[PDB]
Amino acid sequence: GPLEDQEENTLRELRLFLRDVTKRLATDKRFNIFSKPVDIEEVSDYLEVIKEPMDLSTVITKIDKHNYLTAKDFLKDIDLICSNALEYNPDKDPGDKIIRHRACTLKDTAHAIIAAELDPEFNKLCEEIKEARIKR
Ligand SMILES: Cc1cncc(-c2cnc(N[C@@H]3CCNC[C@H]3OCC3CCS(=O)(=O)CC3)c3[nH]c(=O)c(C)cc23)c1
Repeated sequence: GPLEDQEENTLRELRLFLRDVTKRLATDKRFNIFSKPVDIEEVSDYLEVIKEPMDLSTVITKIDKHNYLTAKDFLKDIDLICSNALEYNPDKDPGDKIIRHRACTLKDTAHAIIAAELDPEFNKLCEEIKEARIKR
């Protein structure tokens, strides 16, 4: 009915918005290491250290599978990408500092894009849609 139709429109443009944001992050060359899942040959112990891996391609997949009801849930997976890089790469060799700084840069960039371009009242409507669906 009308309620369900208005709900789907809201989420449709949320997905269009998040899909545009995720594309702007993957094409940024600084974040290329986060745009695809890791190759285990490069990091054979990665799945023993990182219990919940995440990347930008997987984020796109979850956008299309309708897994995100809010922009905050989208940012939780961006934050997961960053905290995983901080957990797997310790503050030691010079290469470690590079990827750790790129991870925090990726996290700050994504939060700043959402904060500048997402209407707060559109966002609150998404938050209300999610809470209604979780408890119904
Ligand atoms: C081309 C490629 C494909 N798949 C995985 C790697 C890789 C390889 N090594 C890692 N950690 C090591 C652990 C020991 N200290 C050096 C770190 O690599 C630093 C290097 C900096 C330049 S980079 O292009 O960002 C790849 C990481 C990684 N640490 C990671 O958190 C990730 C996501 C990847 C990674 C590279």
